[PDB]
Amino acid sequence: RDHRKIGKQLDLYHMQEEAPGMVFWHNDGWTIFRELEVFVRSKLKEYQYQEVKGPFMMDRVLWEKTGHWDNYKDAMFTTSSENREYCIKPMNCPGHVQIFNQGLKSYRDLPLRMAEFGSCHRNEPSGSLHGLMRVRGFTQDDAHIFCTEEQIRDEVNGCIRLVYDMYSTFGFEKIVVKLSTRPEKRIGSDEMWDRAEADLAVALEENNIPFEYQLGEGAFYGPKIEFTLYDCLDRAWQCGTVQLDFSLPSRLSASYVGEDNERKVPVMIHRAILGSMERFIGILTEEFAGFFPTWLAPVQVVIMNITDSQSEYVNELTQKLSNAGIRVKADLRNEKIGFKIREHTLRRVPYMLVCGDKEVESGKVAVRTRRGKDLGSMDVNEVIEKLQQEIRSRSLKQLEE
Amino acid sequence: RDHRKIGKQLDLYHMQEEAPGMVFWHNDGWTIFRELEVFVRSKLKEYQYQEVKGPFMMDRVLWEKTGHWDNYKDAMFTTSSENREYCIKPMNCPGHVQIFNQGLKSYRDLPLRMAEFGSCHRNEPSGSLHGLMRVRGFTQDDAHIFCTEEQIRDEVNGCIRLVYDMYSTFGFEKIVVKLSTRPEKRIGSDEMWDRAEADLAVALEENNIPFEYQLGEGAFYGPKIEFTLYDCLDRAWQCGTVQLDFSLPSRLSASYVGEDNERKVPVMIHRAILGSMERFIGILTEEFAGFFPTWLAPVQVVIMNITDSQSEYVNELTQKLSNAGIRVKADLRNEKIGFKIREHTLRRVPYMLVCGDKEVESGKVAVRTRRGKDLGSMDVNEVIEKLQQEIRSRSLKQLEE
RNA sequence: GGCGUAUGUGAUCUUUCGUGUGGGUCACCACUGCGCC
RNA sequence: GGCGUAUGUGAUCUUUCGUGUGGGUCACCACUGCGCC
Ligand SMILES: C[C@@H](O)[C@H](N)C(=O)NS(=O)(=O)OC[C@H]1O[C@@H](n2cnc3c(N)ncnc32)[C@H](O)[C@@H]1O
Ligand SMILES: C[C@@H](O)[C@H](N)C(=O)NS(=O)(=O)OC[C@H]1O[C@@H](n2cnc3c(N)ncnc32)[C@H](O)[C@@H]1O
Ligand SMILES: [Zn+2]
Ligand SMILES: [Zn+2]
Repeated sequence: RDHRKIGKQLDLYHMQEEAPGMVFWHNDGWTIFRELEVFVRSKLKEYQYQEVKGPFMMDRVLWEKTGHWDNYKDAMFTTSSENREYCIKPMNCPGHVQIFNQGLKSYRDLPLRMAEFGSCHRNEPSGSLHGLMRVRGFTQDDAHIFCTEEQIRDEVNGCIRLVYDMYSTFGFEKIVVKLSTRPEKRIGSDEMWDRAEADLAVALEENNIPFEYQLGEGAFYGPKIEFTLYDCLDRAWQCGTVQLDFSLPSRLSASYVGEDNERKVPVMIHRAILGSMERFIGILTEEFAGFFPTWLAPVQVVIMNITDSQSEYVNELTQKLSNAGIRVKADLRNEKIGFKIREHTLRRVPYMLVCGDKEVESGKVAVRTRRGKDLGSMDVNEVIEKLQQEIRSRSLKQLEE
Repeated sequence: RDHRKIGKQLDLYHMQEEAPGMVFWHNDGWTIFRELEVFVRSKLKEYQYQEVKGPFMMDRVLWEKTGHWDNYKDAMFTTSSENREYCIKPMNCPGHVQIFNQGLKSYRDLPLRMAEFGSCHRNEPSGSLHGLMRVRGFTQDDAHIFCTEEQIRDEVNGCIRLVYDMYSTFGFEKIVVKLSTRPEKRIGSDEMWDRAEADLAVALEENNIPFEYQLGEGAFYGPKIEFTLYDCLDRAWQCGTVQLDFSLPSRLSASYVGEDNERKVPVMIHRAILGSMERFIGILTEEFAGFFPTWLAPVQVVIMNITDSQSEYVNELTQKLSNAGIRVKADLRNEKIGFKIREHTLRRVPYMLVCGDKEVESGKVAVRTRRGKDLGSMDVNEVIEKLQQEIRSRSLKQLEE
């Protein structure tokens, strides 16, 4: 179904009018959000990315330089103190550059992979807003790569590979590529865009990724490979993206030293795998439709007693499981077990554990997937070791399926 | 020494003028920042707190209601779209209340512990700024507790206890308490503040915490227990804090159902243990003075070869250790081992591993604390198991000290 | 936007009941769905 | 704010050297410290 509903459904979040296009991440939604971060971190570790964090706003003067002010100022939010006037960051590109500029960087510091779960803000037109897909305030999972241009290849490829290798974890079928070309208001010489565009295209076809030119689209600062995923109504949504920047690195004057002990402006690659935390979450919801894989489930397990007897043996287990590091909860409520199983199933809990008198003098637990498949009572540790296995591997399929 | 120095020193971060009072968290500082979160999360799990996340800004109209607009508007930042005009959040109190208002809450939903690593912004006077201690843009580790007033006690105590039990991890000696009373521009009836103040005080003395009234201080919305830690120049700095709110919950009209099936406005307790991520970090730096405990160390280990030979056996180990989940790095650079040991020691790496020909045909590693104590070569797994031990327990003392 | 409902939400009496909501009373519309203006 | 330096940063030749910086050349002031205006 529609994420917006499943969201209200599973208490993943909510939104209010006094905060248009601003998400009020509820506890459970958060968990998903958060759990995604840990995932990203994980994938990035291999490729050795640096995780930074930039200012929530900088001086308007800065953006004037980058170009944002002259071709984006309409989507930019702004405040100011007695001091100057600042823009709330739309992207984290400028920021990263600043951090890059501290000190003298040699070619040997390249390629420089700097990532950040950067919180952005954009004055998206009232009309264009939509659930977690198109919001005024989101969180990119981007990074920017500083590198020589011989590095551009391997560098871009690594990105691509990362997008697929990562999306694959969610088992996405529809992944269509687009290659947006020099937009109306760009900032580099055609000569630059020529190379930039070529480079990207070459990359695609060099990995045999089929695509179409998004002609007239793309960063005001460079060509842009777009990875689009689709939703409930098979509507296209841009999620991942790899952009080749030739201006900015110079505009904010960054540079490194070659062996020729010479000043060289680095090349800068923009890129976000999931794209935007809220948007990508929206898609996951859309896909699985409330059936987030065990690892990504707000609540992973539910242990319930049949009568007010085994209620202690339930607290017992919910405990052992909580230490096991499993998002578990106990439904000891005074209700018919049938009810419990109901509520939680439309709640989507990957696993439900029934504890009746029978199981108490067994140390066993009546296991049952949300899908309904009664997995039959089984050893405690057993369920744990197995759940952990399923979570640890962020596997999509549950036990016995 | 002064954090501001140690910071520039260990590349923990930097600041620029176009972004006054806004931190540019560099990779290694971030690590510390981040590692603190994981710590907070941890301590909060026990007490079962919900981790949400609110809007980076809401409608001015909202704050007019809470009171912020009429007695804080000066420290508040503001932007706006065609739509309305918003204030950048100073606190996350309002937000949390919004999230609390979704649905009908019964008394049984209480006490409601809602936490968030809420990113705040305040127009602190140019003059009052100072390193990480007093910034325009920081990250509170607060939460807000919704509860009946019989719960106020146990609730506040739980906070107190949390502050100590947590601070104790860092071995803080100077922890002085203050109890700020109804400020100039408050928002509740004296009658309310009377109770509010009393309550807090009772709490303190009930736990035998010595203190002094900060008369005239305290939230425009309630009394305020202050936990002050001291820095390099033994200057007082407010870190932890527990505030008893009696207005806001009603101002934003929140309520729960008693058994009397009746509408009751909840009592709300504000509270931040570390206080502010940046500030507390500042203090840690000041204290340890660049000697962050193993668990908190931007880099925990460094493995270096003596000659270009054992260089592979180094990549070897740095690997095994990286999988061990230890922030480790290899200094294979073409330099005298003595140099390496130097640089990294003033860099503060908790541990340095020398790998010479001798150790290559031993599988052993020449271990040596940053303090200098040569721990003598020892088994690899051995060092690992031991380091993990030290990290897992966030112990302050290193191996053999 | 307003009003009213309920297989909605909450309180509550009864029920103690083995796997998609047991029975009743009261409250409210904040969530969900349905009506009316 | 500007200028100049180096036990500062970078490049580089030499050095391969066992635990707080080996020797030289060049570059620059972005980091750190020191000077001058
Ligand atoms: C990739 C970054 O380094 C680059 N600076 C950048 O900002 N790229 S972007 O502007 O093309 O956006 C990256 C991704 O953010 C997400 N995103 C962009 N705008 C929004 C929005 N309004 N709401 C939600 N997600 C968004 C999309 O997944 C998009 O692919
Ligand atoms: C505790 C919260 O629920 C409450 N809303 C609140 O805002 N408390 S506060 O305003 O007293 O600040 C809490 C803590 O934030 C930190 N803090 C406040 N202002 C700043 C600042 N300008 N820079 C750095 N840290 C700050 C301090 O550690 C302070 O104790
Ligand atoms: Zn970018
Ligand atoms: Zn608060």
